[PDB]
Amino acid sequence: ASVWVMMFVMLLIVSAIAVFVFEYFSFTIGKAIWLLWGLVFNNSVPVQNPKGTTSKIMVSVWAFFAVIFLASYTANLAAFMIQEEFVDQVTGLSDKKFQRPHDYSPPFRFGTVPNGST
Amino acid sequence: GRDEGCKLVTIGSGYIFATTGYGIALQKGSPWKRQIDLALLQFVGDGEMEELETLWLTGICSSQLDIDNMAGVFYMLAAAMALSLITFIW
Amino acid sequence: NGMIGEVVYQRAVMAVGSLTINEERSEVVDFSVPFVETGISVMVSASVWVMMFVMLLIVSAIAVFVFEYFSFTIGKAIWLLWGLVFNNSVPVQNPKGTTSKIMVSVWAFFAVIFLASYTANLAAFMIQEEFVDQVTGLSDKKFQRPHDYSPPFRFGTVPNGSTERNIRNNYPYMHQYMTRFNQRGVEDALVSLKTGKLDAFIYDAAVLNYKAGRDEGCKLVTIGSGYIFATTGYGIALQKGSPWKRQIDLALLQFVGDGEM
Amino acid sequence: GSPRHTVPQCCYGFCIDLLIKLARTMNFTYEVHLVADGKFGTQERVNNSNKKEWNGMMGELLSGQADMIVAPLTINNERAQYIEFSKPFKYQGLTILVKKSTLWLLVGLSVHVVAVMLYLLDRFSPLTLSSAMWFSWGVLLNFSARILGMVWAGFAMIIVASYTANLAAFLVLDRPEERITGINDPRLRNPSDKFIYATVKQSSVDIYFRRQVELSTMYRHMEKHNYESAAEAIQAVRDNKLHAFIWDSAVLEFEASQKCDLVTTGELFFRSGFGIGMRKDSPWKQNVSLSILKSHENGFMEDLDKTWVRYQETLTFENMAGVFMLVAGGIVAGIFLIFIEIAYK
Ligand SMILES: *[C@@H]1O[C@H](CO)[C@@H](O[C@@H]2O[C@H](CO)[C@@H](O)[C@H](O)[C@H]2NC(C)=O)[C@H](O)[C@H]1NC(C)=O
Ligand SMILES: *[C@@H]1O[C@H](CO)[C@@H](O[C@@H]2O[C@H](CO)[C@@H](O)[C@H](O)[C@H]2NC(C)=O)[C@H](O)[C@H]1NC(C)=O
Ligand SMILES: *[C@@H]1O[C@H](CO)[C@@H](O[C@@H]2O[C@H](CO)[C@@H](O)[C@H](O)[C@H]2NC(C)=O)[C@H](O)[C@H]1NC(C)=O
Ligand SMILES: *[C@@H]1O[C@H](CO)[C@@H](O[C@@H]2O[C@H](CO)[C@@H](O)[C@H](O)[C@H]2NC(C)=O)[C@H](O)[C@H]1NC(C)=O
Ligand SMILES: *[C@@H]1O[C@H](CO)[C@@H](O)[C@H](O)[C@H]1NC(C)=O
Ligand SMILES: *[C@@H]1O[C@H](CO)[C@@H](O)[C@H](O)[C@H]1NC(C)=O
Repeated sequence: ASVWVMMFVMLLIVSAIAVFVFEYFSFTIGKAIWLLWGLVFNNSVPVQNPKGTTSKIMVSVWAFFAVIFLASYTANLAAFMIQEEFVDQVTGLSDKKFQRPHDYSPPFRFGTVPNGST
Repeated sequence: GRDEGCKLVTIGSGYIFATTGYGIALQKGSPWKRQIDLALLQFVGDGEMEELETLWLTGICSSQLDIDNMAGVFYMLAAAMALSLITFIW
Repeated sequence: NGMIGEVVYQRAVMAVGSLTINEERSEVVDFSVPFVETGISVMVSASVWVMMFVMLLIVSAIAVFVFEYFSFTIGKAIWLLWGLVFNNSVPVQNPKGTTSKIMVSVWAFFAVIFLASYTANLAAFMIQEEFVDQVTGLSDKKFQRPHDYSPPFRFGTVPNGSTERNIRNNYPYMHQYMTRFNQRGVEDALVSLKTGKLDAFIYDAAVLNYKAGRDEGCKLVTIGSGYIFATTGYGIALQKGSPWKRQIDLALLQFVGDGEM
Repeated sequence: GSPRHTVPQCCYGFCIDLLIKLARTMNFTYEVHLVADGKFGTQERVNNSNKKEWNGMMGELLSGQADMIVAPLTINNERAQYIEFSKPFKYQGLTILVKKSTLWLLVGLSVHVVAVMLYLLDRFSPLTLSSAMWFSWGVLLNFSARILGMVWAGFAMIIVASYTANLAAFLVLDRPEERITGINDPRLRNPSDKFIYATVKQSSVDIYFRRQVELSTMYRHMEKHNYESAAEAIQAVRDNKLHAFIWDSAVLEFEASQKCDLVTTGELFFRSGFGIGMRKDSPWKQNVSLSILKSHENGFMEDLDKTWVRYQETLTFENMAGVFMLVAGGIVAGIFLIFIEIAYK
């Protein structure tokens, strides 16, 4: 729950540099977020041809983060794919289903063997 | 453990349940009560009961679903529609 | 000598312990039928791109038809046919063509699913675990001369063993090779293989399997399953004329046919 | 079929040349023939007087009509209770013969709605429709409306990333259960009418399982599918009438070298030995077993391996070929749609 916050702070740190890099040497001053988060995903979108050399170094070091982010997310998908869940709606004898089947919408049914000690 | 396909799924391992045992019923005043109970603990305390349970049990046992992910996409696009409405009312 | 003379001179009765069986041992006594398969061994340490390239010329002729429809995209079209496979995104040309921006929505998706299939190919190669063998067995070309190959290697057997007599009945020159390659201790030869004071070693395979299952690291690996080898068994030696042999053999056939073995 | 006439024909192979080597070793002539039926030999109660009798090769040997059974004899206890044996030569185990989207449509239905509504919100914000559509074609597949499109392009990577992940998952982990993994399969302990496992009718494998007092299920299940010869079983598993068969390892390895679809299993159980069926105390026992061990010690076993045993006989074309067929079929329709613009322009 704390990944997107520090990624947002890093996005601001990256976007603050290309303002002054273009200021030292015509539409991507405050619009660097639209280029930056759009090229996180590498969506082949025509945005802007970068001219600042330090901005090109920053794009080069940001694209490796973009590679390893999708690598780690495919790793997260594979790790969740390993996790085959076995969940049950009923927890035990104290179930809310064991009060009245009219409480829930499908009318269900359960019984035992006849003449049982159960 | 012998179910074809393992479709029916048990619930827990007897946690909110009776969780009792199976003894041997004898008449009141039987002299065999001590000796049979000695034989039981001899049959358990050597893995022989575990060998029989290994003989008579089988401890064995697939599709795509992203409905939580699609619900998150459908909620974030509604949030984006609200953000577009913020610009629309301006 | 050994366990043989105690049975031949009849001071003992039978050899219940493990024993390799050959012809001259069977000359003096009567072995039982074996029960375990214990051999000997040596312990050691195209048209995919073509169907894309054919249709590449078709898509280039389609781009020529785009130029005929409505101004220098020829080698840039070769760049586009590369990028519709790889998606490298080099800033060269902005596509202004009506038709040229239509089939890219099929070719780039083909590149995406080809990249996914290549990741699947690498995962399947990750599933594949390879194991190679330099020596196949007794029919090795290394067994001709160690000077024929560039390293002069070394290998021996147990001293005063039946394997020595078996190799002397197989190759007398190999006895002359092993004469400078003798050893004393089995675990000493194991330490010589671990540290590097020995290259190969010929020994009974099942004991090497028992030691390899408890091997610290599983570094020393056997070769095959006795395919180019003697592949003998282990029986029980009894005296000639002993009446117990039939009953012991029936006991063996009972002890094998129940899974208790 | 036809048991009427006994015909003299030619025989060769493994044990034929083995006995030729024996005749090179030992001084004897031969009388080579075959058995009248397709059974190894089982001791069964005959119809009258409640008496056990043998059949197969064993009943004909015990009748005195034969002298020596040179055959892959499954040596066990009950066969040894009556006659004397030689020491075995063929040492092998046992094996089992086997034979070897909608959500994307939902994304495709949503992406054109997104591509329409982004331009229909562009007309309020101060061939532009086709420009917006052709810009949106490269979003899913590679100023507030740009802020919406960067979010949609953010989803465009995560959708195809999940698609790549579960297409890899569909082929790496969940391998279909084409194997049985030997005797310890729980689906054969209490089977159904689908997993057809069987063996040769009245064979010693059935006797070995009859000694097994804990597999009464498999004994009374194979009785509907006990077949006479293994050549019947090859065609029956070729026609997908069988599903599992119980036989020796190296024979099925040679048949796997014959037919590539014939696949064995992983486990190797009942590592037994096969010898020559013999009579009682005979002058053809001592010399003959010495000749057997002489055949064991020399390289004649490797020669026999060179006769029949040693001799034998992703590529990315599985799922993308059916997609590429639709890709190649769409080219003609895409070219035909250009003629509509030819008639338009
Ligand atoms: C419990 O077992 C008894 C005996 O099987 C059943 O009780 C009677 O069974 C006879 C069998 O002919 C029937 O004719 C009666 O109608 C049954 N009477 C009752 C008590 O219903 C009984 O059905 C079994 N079932 C229970 C109560 O678990
Ligand atoms: C292996 O065999 C040789 C046979 O020479 C052993 O050397 C000695 O040989 C003499 C004469 O035969 C014997 O009297 C001795 O008993 C042998 N040496 C001993 C044990 O003192 C040789 O020692 C044997 N041992 C090994 C494994 O090398
Ligand atoms: C097994 O094969 C031989 C093949 O020659 C059979 O011998 C004769 O075959 C011819 C040609 O097919 C038939 O017309 C004859 O009827 C066969 N002879 C007889 C009298 O049967 C041979 O007999 C076959 N075995 C049997 C018993 O059918
Ligand atoms: C192999 O069989 C032959 C007989 O067929 C055995 O040799 C005979 O030995 C007895 C003395 O014990 C004598 O009758 C002759 O010396 C031999 N007779 C013939 C005709 O060979 C021999 O013992 C058997 N095996 C070996 C080689 O020991
Ligand atoms: C085999 O025995 C016969 C007996 O007459 C003899 O003539 C023949 O030479 C023998 N062959 C050999 C050398 O084994
Ligand atoms: C009765 O005789 C036939 C012919 O020998 C034999 O095949 C059959 O097994 C016998 N019946 C039984 C059940 O013993």
